[PDB]
Amino acid sequence: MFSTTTLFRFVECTEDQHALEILEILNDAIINSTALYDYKPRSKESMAAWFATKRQNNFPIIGAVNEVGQLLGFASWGSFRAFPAYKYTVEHSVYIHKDYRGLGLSKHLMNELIKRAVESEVHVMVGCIDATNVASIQLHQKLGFIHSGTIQQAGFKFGRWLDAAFYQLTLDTPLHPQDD
Amino acid sequence: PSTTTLFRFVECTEDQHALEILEILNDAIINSTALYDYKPRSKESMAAWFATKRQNNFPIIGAVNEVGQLLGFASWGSFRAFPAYKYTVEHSVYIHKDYRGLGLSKHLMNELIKRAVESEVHVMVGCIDATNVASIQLHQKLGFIHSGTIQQAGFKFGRWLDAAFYQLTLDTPLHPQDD
Amino acid sequence: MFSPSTTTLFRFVECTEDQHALEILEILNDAIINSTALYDYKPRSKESMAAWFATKRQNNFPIIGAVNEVGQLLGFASWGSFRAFPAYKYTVEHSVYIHKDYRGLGLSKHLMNELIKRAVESEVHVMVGCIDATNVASIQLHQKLGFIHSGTIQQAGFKFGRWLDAAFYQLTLDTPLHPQDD
Amino acid sequence: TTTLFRFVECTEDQHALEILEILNDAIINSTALYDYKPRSKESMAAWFATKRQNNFPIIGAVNEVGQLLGFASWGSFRAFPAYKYTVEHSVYIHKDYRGLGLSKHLMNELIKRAVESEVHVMVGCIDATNVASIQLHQKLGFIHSGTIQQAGFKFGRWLDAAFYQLTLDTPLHPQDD
Amino acid sequence: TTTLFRFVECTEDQHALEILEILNDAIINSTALYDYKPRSKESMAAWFATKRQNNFPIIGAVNEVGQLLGFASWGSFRAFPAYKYTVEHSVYIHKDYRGLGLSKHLMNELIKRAVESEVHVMVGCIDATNVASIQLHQKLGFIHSGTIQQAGFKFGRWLDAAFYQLTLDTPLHPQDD
Amino acid sequence: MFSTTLFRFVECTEDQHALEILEILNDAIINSTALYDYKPRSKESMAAWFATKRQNNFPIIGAVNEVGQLLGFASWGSFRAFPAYKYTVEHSVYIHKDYRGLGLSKHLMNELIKRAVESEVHVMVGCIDATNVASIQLHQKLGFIHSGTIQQAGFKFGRWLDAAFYQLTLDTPLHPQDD
Ligand code: NA
Ligand code: NA
Repeated sequence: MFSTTTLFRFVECTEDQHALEILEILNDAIINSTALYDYKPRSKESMAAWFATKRQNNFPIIGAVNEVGQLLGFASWGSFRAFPAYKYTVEHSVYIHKDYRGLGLSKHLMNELIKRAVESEVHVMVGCIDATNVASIQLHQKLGFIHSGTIQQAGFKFGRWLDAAFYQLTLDTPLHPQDD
Repeated sequence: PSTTTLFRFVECTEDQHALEILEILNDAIINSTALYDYKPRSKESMAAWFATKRQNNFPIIGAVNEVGQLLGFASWGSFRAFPAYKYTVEHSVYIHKDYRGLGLSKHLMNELIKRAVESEVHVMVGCIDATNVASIQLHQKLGFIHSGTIQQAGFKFGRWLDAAFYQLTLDTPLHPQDD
Repeated sequence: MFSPSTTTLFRFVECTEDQHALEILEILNDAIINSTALYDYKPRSKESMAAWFATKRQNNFPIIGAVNEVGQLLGFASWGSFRAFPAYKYTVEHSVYIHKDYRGLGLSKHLMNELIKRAVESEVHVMVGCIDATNVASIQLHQKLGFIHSGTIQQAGFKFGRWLDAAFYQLTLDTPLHPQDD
Repeated sequence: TTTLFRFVECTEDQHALEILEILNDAIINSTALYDYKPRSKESMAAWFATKRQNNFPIIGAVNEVGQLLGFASWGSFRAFPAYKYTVEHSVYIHKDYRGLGLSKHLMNELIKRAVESEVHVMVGCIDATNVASIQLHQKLGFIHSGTIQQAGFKFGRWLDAAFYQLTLDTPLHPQDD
Repeated sequence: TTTLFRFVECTEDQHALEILEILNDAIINSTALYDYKPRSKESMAAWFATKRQNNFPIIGAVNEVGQLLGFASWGSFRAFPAYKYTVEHSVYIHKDYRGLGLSKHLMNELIKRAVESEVHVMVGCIDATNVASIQLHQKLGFIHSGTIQQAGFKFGRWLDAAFYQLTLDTPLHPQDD
Repeated sequence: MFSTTLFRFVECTEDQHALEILEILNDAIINSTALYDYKPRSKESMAAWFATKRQNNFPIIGAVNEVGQLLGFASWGSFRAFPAYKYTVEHSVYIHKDYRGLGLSKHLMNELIKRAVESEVHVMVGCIDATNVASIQLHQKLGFIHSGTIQQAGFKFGRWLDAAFYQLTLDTPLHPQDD
């Protein structure tokens, strides 16, 4: 032969179904990581706006759930820079539940988001990563992201300066890009 | 040269400069990649622009001639909208089309950098079209470092644009603190 | 539009002894040697220029300079006592010198405009300029700024082997609002 | 009654006192001096010193007793080398002796001294409202060069400083320094 | 050539107006008095009354005709019983009779009155820059006790109040009160 | 630690301290060359003394112990009574007989000098028996300079006394003027 077995299935996350689990995941990230550039845990109210922005913008929120429907992680994107000519560029994020790490869920979610990007005629995906976060950088390089550069000491967290490394993936889409 | 042109620094205000500023931005938008807008700004749109700067104490430093004509201005705003980026600003300088090539950009940047030191900013970031030799050379002269470039991040005038990020790290703040 | 070939860009600065003594010294001596604009015969020393700075500091006399994009002193304007007696407290005598390479560009007028603004803030009542009566360009400049011819002391000066007429031009300000004896 | 006048060459030791009293009266009572406050016995020392260092003359008129009825003097008009042939003069007559024509006699003496001292222009500075001194100067050959209006402020009012000038035939051979 | 004078004992009835004129002149024109504003006949009544009721002398110098040329007096230096043998003196000379040696004559006579009156110390308080008065006091044997720098303010400036003292052989038998 | 005399400053008033002050003063009159009176002062006279202080707004700073007893006071008055002495005061400080050599004079002097600065005083003058080395040293530590000494100006206990004058010149007033 060759404990337990866990299912992961991709779903479109909805405010009704996952607001609470998503808030929980984001807050762990806020508290114990240089991932999110928040200090204070987000509120229930804040989460409501988060969903509304993704809805208005048709930003995907792709979740991975187990057999019980418990959210194991999600991946999403939003605007990278809020100016009109950045229309074909998004910034992605992926967050895994503190109980389901080191199983490769980040990679599987990222691949599903990359497929969705191609489908949505995205040209560039940008990831902003703490420059010391070796594991995340490595995951992004495995997916074909390339180091675009690093803004030194752009962030301040846990009482110290942090470097924001940017990693980008350029897709064959859109075939026919146009000005607004 | 037969002429003199005076410049002196003033704080730009809405009631005083909204129109001159609007005309400068619209020119930048229609004619160049200095703004990643496609379509000109409305006078209405310029009300929130000013309001946002007032309520964040973002400075707007202008250069005016002997007559008080706005020759150009420089400002900054949020670089990335998350609390931990609170010491990083994104700045821009725009020079009126009749006064380009005189070194105003540099003088306005030097004043904006002094204000940045005074406002406890840690990093100023300029986002430039990576083919804009003049702007790049301005930032290099000023001591900026090329942090990186997002290739084909923008699209305007029917082509892919590379967004370059140039940064200047200051000695301030002496006492950063989480919020 | 404009260009570095069609226009000199310049800004105002407050002249200091540390930053501007040498340039100021060179501008003065040029005027001393080549014109009737200063009533000296021999060039001024560096030492003499140090006292000059001292007088203006002690008295809160402004020294307003014009500087090109590159940092070169294009010229300066200043004032001092007109006559050395207490009841002349509200009267100053001003002067403006333009660097030899930058004459004819309207620098004098800019500096004068800025100096006059400073006078209004300093509660000056009268600014007096003392000009060689043959100096058409300087007179015209003073007239365009609203100075009026107060009179002329004929053959008051002697330079380059000839008698010079000293014309006086004055500008009367609305300040001070509350003039008082000492 | 009678009264003798006789020209002398004033000095600190002999006249500082009588000169101080005349000046102080002029200061408190008129616009002939643009001082607000009386002068010292101290302040007077420098006044004489400057005269001596530059050989500026001080011509007094004294009577039988030997008392100073008045005096006339000159000094620098403008402190730059190119004004070396221009002096500024003043004449002060004691208050009891005014209206006798003393200033006229003192001035005429000072003019003669100026011719002898290679002076080219004597400038008198005068309150533009002082009809009498204006007329005296006109009688003596001075012309109204000009007036700086409201150049002074004293007794709560603006003063007009008038400049009257007398151009001499001397020096025959002026020369730059 | 000399000007004859004689000493009189001044009184309010006889000399008030002449003394007021001399003081007011000193007040307006100099620092010999630390008053700003002139005095009046009414101001004087109390001045004379204070000297009468304390038997402070007022010594006058009077010309051949009987006109007051100057006067000297003393009063309390500091108002505490322990200072009973110390007086502060002053001498004022009419403005037309200065430089004749009068303040010296008057001081000498005052000094003699002080001996006769059992005074032990005479103090003169003078502007530390009044050279002539400093010299008069030195000639008389006064020594410079010291100076209160910037003790006064007049004519828009700080004044130094110098204290000159002369110590006498009297009183032979001083006694606490 | 401590088991010491502990005290506070009060603004003395005729009502509260007339009695204690008159007693402090009489002790000094009788036993020292510090006050230049021969005889004890009357209670009637004290009322007049206070009146003057009130009339002129001359300070009377007091030092009181826990119980509430007056341990000493400092004050000032006219130095010489002529208008042009308007910016000069003569100060005095007396310490109760049982509390001397404890530093009260220094504390009271510091407090008085503060008051002089708030009051636009230019010169404080102290008149001291020239043999009073202790007081002179105290005044010197506070920045007083010896202005001079009038020999045998005083008479007390059957002997001639030298009166020393010490002055402290202040930066105030900023804009002095003739009356
Ligand atoms: Na951009
Ligand atoms: Na004058």
